[PDB]
Amino acid sequence: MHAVSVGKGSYATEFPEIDFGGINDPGFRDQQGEPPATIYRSDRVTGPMQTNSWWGSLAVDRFSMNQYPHPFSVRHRAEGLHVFYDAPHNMVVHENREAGTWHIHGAIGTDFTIKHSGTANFEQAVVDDYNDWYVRGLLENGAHQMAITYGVGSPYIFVEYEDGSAVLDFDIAPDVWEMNGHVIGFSTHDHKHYAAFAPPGQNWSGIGSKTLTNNADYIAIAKLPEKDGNMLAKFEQYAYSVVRDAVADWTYDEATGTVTTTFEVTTEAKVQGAPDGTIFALYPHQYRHLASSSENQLLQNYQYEIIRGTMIGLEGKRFTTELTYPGVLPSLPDLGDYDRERLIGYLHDATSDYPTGSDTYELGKYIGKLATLAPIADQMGEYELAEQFRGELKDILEDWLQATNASGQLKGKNLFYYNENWGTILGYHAAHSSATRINDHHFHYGYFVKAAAEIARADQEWAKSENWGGMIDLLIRDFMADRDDDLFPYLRMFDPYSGNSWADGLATFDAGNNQESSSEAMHAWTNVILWAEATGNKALRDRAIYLYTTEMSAINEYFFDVHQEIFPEEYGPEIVTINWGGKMDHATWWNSGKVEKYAINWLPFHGGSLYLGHHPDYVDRAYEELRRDIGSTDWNLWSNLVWMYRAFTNPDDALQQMEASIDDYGLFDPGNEKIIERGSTKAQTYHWIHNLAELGRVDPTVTANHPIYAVFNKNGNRTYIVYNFSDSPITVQFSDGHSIQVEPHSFNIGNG
Ligand SMILES: OC[C@H]1O[C@@H](O[C@@H]2[C@@H](O)[C@H](O)O[C@H](CO)[C@H]2O)[C@H](O)[C@@H](O)[C@@H]1O
Ligand SMILES: OC[C@H]1O[C@@H](O[C@@H]2[C@@H](O)[C@H](O)O[C@H](CO)[C@H]2O)[C@H](O)[C@@H](O)[C@@H]1O
Repeated sequence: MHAVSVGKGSYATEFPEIDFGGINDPGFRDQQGEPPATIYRSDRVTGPMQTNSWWGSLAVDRFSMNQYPHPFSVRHRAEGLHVFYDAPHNMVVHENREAGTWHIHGAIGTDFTIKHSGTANFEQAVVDDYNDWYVRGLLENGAHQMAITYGVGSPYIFVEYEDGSAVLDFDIAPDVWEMNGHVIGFSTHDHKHYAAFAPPGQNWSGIGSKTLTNNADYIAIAKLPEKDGNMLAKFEQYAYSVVRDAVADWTYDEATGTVTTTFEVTTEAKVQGAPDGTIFALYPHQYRHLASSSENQLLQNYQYEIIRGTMIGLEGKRFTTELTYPGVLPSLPDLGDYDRERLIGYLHDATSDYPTGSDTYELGKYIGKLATLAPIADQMGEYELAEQFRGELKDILEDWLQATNASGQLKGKNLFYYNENWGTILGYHAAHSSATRINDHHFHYGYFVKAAAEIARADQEWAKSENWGGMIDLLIRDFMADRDDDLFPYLRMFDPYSGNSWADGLATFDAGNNQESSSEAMHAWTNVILWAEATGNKALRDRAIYLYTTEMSAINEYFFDVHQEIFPEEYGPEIVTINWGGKMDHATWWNSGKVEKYAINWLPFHGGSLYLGHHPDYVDRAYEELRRDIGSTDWNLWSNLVWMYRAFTNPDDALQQMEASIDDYGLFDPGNEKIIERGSTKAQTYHWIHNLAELGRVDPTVTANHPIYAVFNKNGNRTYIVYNFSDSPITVQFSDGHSIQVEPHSFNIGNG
C-alpha cells in the first residue's frame, strides 16, 4: 500500500491521483499540489523541516525575502546580508477610503550590507540551524562562508566567517562617533544608531569612508537604543556570546490557572570569558507580563520602536512571563431566556445547511457548524436531532480519516497525505494554499478537531486511538507537535517569542510572515483543549492551554491594542486585521466590505470565544467605530457576528438588532451572508445572545482549579459554569472562594 494505517483510519504516503471532479478552473487545480521540492537547508538540518516561521523565506527562496528579526529587518542576497531599521521617518499610515483599507508600514531599505571580504557573489543562503526563535543563515560560496545568527527579540546579529573577514558596506558614509579600535559606535547618514564588535586587537579600518572593514573572522552588529557610549559599553558585554540554543519552556499550574514561560538562551563564547547570556528585546505581550524575579534584569531606558510598539532591553540568560488561562467550554450552556420552541425551529432549519466547497476549509466550516448545533439540540431536548448532527460529523470524519477506498486503492479526494520532503499532513481537496504553501493548518484542522471533540463528548469509544482518535491526534501533531516528534517540526504554527501563530507555511513575502484570523487560531487551540480533556490526554491539553493563553496575550496587544499604546494615533480603525512581521493591515486576503475587516478576528463563535470579552471598553470602542463607519446598524455582511460581538457589553442592543433582522431570510442560502455568516446559524446566534443577556459580562478576574469552565458577572452577581468530561463527579474551587460539585458528563447548571 501507499498508505499508513492509524487505528481505523489511514493517511497516504504517496501523492494521490487527484479527483478534480470536472473542475477546470486553473486556480482550484493548482491548489491540489504539494509544497516546494527545494528546501534551502544544509546537511546539518535533518528531519521534518520547520515551517510557518518568521524566517521561512530563508528556507524557500535561494537567498531570502525581507525578514523582521525585531528590532531589525534583514534580507539575504548574493552580495551579503542587508540590514535595516525603520526609523520614524520610514514609517507611514495610509488609508484607501474606497477600499476601506488602512496600512501601517515601513520601508524596504538598506542601512548597510554585512559582507564577506572574499566574495560578493554567494550562491545561496541556507538554514544551517534554528531553535525556538533564532535562525542561523549560511551564505555559501565553496570555501567562502558567512553564517548569520539572528532572531526576533535580538538586538544582535552574530556573524561568523570562513575563508575571509568582515566588511560593512554603506551607500553613504556613516558617522563613526565612537572608535574603540575593535569596537565602533556608528550612525547612518539619517541618524540610525548601531554598533559593531570584533575581538580585542582586531581593529576597524575605513573610518570616514563608505566601507568599514575588520580582519576578524567574527563580528557582531547591534542596534543601539540611543547614540550613547554607556549603552555601547553594555552591548560589548554580550557581543561575543553567540546564541546557539533558545528554548521557551512553560508550565501550566492547574490550581491557579497560571501559565509560566521561561525563555532561555545558551551561548558560545567568541572571546575568553564571554558570559553565557544575551540582551533580549522584549515585546509588549512579554514585558507587560514579566515575572517579579526577572524585573532586576531590565535595562530600563533600552527602548526600540517597531511595528508592534516599543521593545525593551533585558540582560542575562533567561526571563520569565506569567499569564492566566481563563478556561474554555465545549459550548455555552442552556441559560438563555430564549423562546425554546423558536430555538428548536432554527435547529431543524439547520438541516438544510451544506458545505460550500469540497476543500478542508469549506468542509471545516460546515462540520464546526454541526458541532456547534449538537449541544444546543441536546439542551432543547432534541436528542434525536443532536444525534443526527453527530452522525453526520462521524460520517464526514470516517471518510476523510481514511486514505483508501473499499478496494484498498488511494482515494482522489477527501483524504490526508504525508508530504515527506517537508514532513506535513496535507488534506485534499486543498484551498488557501493549505497544500502548496503549507498554509493555515491550524485554521483548517481546528475545525476537524472541533467535530472530533463534540463526537468524543458524547462517545468516548469512537475517540479511542485504535478507533478514530489516532488520526485526529495525527492532525493535531501536524499543527502543534511536541519536541522530538518523528513526523513533524515543533509547534509548527506557533512562534513562542512573537507570541502568535503564523499562517503562511513559506513566509515568502517582503513583510515577513502573516496571520489574518487570530480567532480561528484560538478556535484550533480551544478544540485541542476540549479533545484532550475528553480523551484524557493531559500533556496535549496543557500544551493547547499554553498556546491558547499565550496567543490571547499577542491578540490583545497587536490585533486589538486594548491598551491603546501600539497603533499610531492617526490610524483610524480599532483593529488590525492582518499582522505581519513588518506591517499591519486593516485589509483582508479577499476583496471584502467593512464588517469582515473586524469580524474575521472574531469568527467562529464557540465555547472558547469568551477571551474576546475580557476588555469591555475595547469591545465598546471597536464596535462603536465600526458602527460609525457603517453609518447605522445596517451591517454590510455577517450581521449575526456583529450582534454576537455586541452582546459582550450590550446584549439589549444585540437583542434588538437580532429581533429586527434575524428572520429577514429563510433557509441556508450560500449566495447571501448579509444576515447569517456561512459558518454560522440562526440557532447559534439566537442561543448565544440570549445566554449573554442572562449571564452578563465575562469575568476574567475569577479562575478555577480545573480547565473547562467560565465565570460571568451581571451587576455583581456571578454565574459559574463548569463542564465535566469525566465519568466521575468533580468538585471545582474558584479563586473567589466559590466551589461547586459537577456530575459526570454534564454542566453544573444549564444542561437543559
Ligand atoms: O499567507 C497566508 C494566507 O495566504 C492566503 O493566500 C495568498 C493568496 O491570496 C495570494 O494571492 O498569494 C499568496 C502567496 O503569494 C497566498 O499566501 C490565504 O488565502 C490565507 O487563507 C492565508 O492565511
Ligand atoms: O462570501 C463569499 C466570499 O467568501 C470568501 O471566503 C472567506 C475566506 O476567504 C476567508 O478565509 O474566511 C472567511 C471567513 O470564513 C470567508 O468569508 C471568499 O474568499 C470569497 O471568494 C467569496 O466571495
